[PDB]
Amino acid sequence: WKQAEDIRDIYDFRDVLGTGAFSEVILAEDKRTQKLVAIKCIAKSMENEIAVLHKIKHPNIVALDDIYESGGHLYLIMQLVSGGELFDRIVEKGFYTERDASRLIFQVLDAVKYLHDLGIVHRDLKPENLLYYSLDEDSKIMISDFGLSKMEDPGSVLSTACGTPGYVAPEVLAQKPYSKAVDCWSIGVIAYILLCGYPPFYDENDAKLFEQILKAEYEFDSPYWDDISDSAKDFIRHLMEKDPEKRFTCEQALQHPWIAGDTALDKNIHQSVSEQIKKNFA
Repeated sequence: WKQAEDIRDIYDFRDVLGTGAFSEVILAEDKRTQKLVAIKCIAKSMENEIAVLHKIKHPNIVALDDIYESGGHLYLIMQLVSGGELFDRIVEKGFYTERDASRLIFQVLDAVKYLHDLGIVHRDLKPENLLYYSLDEDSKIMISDFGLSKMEDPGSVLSTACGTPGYVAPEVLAQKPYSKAVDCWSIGVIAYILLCGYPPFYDENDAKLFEQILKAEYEFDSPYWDDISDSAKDFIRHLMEKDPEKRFTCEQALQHPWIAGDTALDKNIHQSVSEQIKKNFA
């Protein structure tokens, strides 16, 4: 729990890697070592969440290198993960399959399972928070940010609702409290997008959009889902279940054939998935 009188004396900042509610991840360089880092800045129990995060050690989760305090400000220095955004790198691929998506999901699931074993809920499981570790083709994906406890706060909840409503669970939208299920939902949503390239929830009208999410009203639309195995759909349905109790846990999703068996198809779906990714996430 390092102390700093001025955070600008340790790090020079560039720009936002991904804002949150009470939090802003900015890229920074360590003034006296020149190391590029991701800095989760927060200003206002939660320091226990952050403590535990500092002890988080997993290949698929960004290492929280250390934490800086500046009187009224905490700066979570995360390992900078510069392989690219999940969807960006899916687009860049040539050969993209369910197996790739399954291997991507397995990594997020295993990472989220880890967080859940340690009783930490992500809360902010979104593709912008899922980055490749390296620019390499085979690279592991990293959960690169965290939703801190003060995301459960109703102000943050509605901010989450107003941001990209598609990645947030039905319960969270219902102003019902966060749970480990919330993450699994988001893995389901990520899974869904990994296999078609578009949000499962996509109405032009906000009200209808929330209605879709709250009621988990999504479909595996043709043509996009035609070459996607029923196994993959089954997997998503059990993650993308409106009832958080009915929703699969990380373990249950990790034990699912599309993740643990050989049911993820080897059919190249890149052309369609990237075609849809570009059409949604520019």
